[PDB]
Amino acid sequence: KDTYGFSILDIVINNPVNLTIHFGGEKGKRIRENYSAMIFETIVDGKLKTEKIFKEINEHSTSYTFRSEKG
Amino acid sequence: EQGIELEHIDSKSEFAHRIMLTNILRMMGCVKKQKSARGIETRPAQVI
Amino acid sequence: TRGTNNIIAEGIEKMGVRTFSQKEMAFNLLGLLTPEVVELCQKS
Repeated sequence: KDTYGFSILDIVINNPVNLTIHFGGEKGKRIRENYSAMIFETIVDGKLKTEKIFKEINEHSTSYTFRSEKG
Repeated sequence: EQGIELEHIDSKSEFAHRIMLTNILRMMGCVKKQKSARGIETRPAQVI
Repeated sequence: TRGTNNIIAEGIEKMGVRTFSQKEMAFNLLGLLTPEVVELCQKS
């Protein structure tokens, strides 16, 4: 809850079709930076190809949304 | 409300005051309970 | 704001004050919903 803005108990308790995080107030913004620092590094021939895991989350994003047709 | 001065304030104005203040408070209060009852701490509603 | 007592609108304006059409106030209000002033609200 306090670092990614979701409840793993909820997800487990009632399988949600979708789930949006909201980067609300001062705490909302704290959360989204933790999303923004998700890095996927890729050492390719000496070179370190790093990318944001969450492409879209940026300084102007108001929310992100996880999706799944099943749950 | 028009043509109602101090000594004319009555049924209409009291009702009007209810729509234009007390129930607005009640309305903000209501959405507060909903959000809160759902742990919605990062999605404020802006009230103009 | 003038819309569907505007007869004195031109006169009040004759003093360097602005009166507004409804499309104008609406634009003004809508401007408070822009991301920029929205976050401002969230701070205080």
